[PDB]
Amino acid sequence: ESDKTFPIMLNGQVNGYACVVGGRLMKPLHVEGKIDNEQLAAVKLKKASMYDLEYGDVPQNMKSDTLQYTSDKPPGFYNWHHGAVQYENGRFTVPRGVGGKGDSGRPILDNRGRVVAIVLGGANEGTRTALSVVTWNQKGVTIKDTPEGSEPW
Amino acid sequence: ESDKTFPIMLNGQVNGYACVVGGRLMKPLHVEGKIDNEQLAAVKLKKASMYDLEYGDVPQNMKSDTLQYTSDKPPGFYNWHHGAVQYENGRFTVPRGVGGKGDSGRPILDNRGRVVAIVLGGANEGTRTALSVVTWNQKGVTIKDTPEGSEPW
Amino acid sequence: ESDKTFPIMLNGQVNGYACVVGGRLMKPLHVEGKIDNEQLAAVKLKKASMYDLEYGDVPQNMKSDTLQYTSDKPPGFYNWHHGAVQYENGRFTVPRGVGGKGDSGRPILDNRGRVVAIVLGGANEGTRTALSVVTWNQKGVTIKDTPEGSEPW
Amino acid sequence: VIVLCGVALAILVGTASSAACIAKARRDCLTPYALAPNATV
Repeated sequence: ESDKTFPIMLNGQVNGYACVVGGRLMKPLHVEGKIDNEQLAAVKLKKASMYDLEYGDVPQNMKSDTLQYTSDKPPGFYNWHHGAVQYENGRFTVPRGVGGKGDSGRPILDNRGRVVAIVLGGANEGTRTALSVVTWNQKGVTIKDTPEGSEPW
Repeated sequence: ESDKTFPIMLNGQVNGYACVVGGRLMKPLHVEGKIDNEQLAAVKLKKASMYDLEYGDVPQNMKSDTLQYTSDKPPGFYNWHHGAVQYENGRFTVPRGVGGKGDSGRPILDNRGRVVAIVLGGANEGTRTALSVVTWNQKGVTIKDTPEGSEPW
Repeated sequence: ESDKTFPIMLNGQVNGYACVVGGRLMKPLHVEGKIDNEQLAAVKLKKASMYDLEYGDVPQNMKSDTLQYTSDKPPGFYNWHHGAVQYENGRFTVPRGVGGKGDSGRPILDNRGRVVAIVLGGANEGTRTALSVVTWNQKGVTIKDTPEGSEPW
Repeated sequence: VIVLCGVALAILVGTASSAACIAKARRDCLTPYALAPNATV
């Protein structure tokens, strides 16, 4: 699952994650610190001020090792580094209170071994912890959905 | 025992070690090099040249792994990195020729898991090899022992 | 066996290799990037552009570990990383199209467990691959050899 | 000279500030697509 994911380090401790999709690396912009792998650190990031994300095209070595994307977001369960996540009617849902700060940048994966969303934080609706996430449109446009009050992990 | 103990990287080699006691890192000032742990490397070292040490606090995420310490030190067997040392007549002793250069900063431990001293280097002239060390008085005040001819490892 | 050999890591790519022969680290000059081992990288190599090679004394901690260069080069089969290679008419010859870019700096091993030459690249006439190599005359004079239309790897 | 510097300053704002605004809109309108490897812009 996490086989192709990469941790982001702040002063020697994990405080978030970065992941590579479509041959470019994405990491939350609010996640201060340095990406572990030097090849990724050599990348010049572009800052998507309103996405709370920065990204850059990965070195052409791991070009073959990027995660592939799929627009497919049927409602139901999806795999995650810390569990299975349930998406419904525009809401990605996690069992209330599990997961938390430092888990930003976690990818969400389709059962067909592919990524569908990245987590930036979340908040509990009461029945579930809704996650502030990036999720790309039917037309691929990278939408950001984040129910009100969602805390950044 | 030794799990909570860390090397010093000098020219990418283990030229020394550092210990974290009661939440503060300590390593000899004379031993040059880079602390292996990244969090420990971030510590702001404060010098104590008369003790030949430098030290600083460590973050709360690594609070529990700090070495516990005490002054109580009856003579007898004490565990050490090279198996054990003999503490007697107020000094630590070993088979002459063991240890040597590189083991500076290695702690000595009470089988309760309590550090009793830190090694600063060997002394060998006359009768037998005695180890220069920093120690804790019954009042807690630190004492640095260096039998004549003490040399840093 | 050839674990006493070290490739160069350029952007995380093994674009070439290096070998410690006679206590001197040698790598192809054309192979851009930094050597794997950090202690070896501290060596400020001295280049010999006519050989497309650069050399320098390995530090005092591993010169004992160096490979022994071999003067004698009788016609026959010599060990390599990609199995073994034939030596004929004064040139190393290899199966057509096996091995290529990135293999530069790979040492060729005397069956006795010694290094006879270091490869730069090759060529094909159509029947067989001819290698380009640094060599040593029976007298001991170090030389470079490059077949007609040699391509560096 | 005052009027000339006024013109130069106005031109500086006209160029660099309009360019900054346009770059901002272009950048933030591209990024929803530049992040998507298969989006048909």
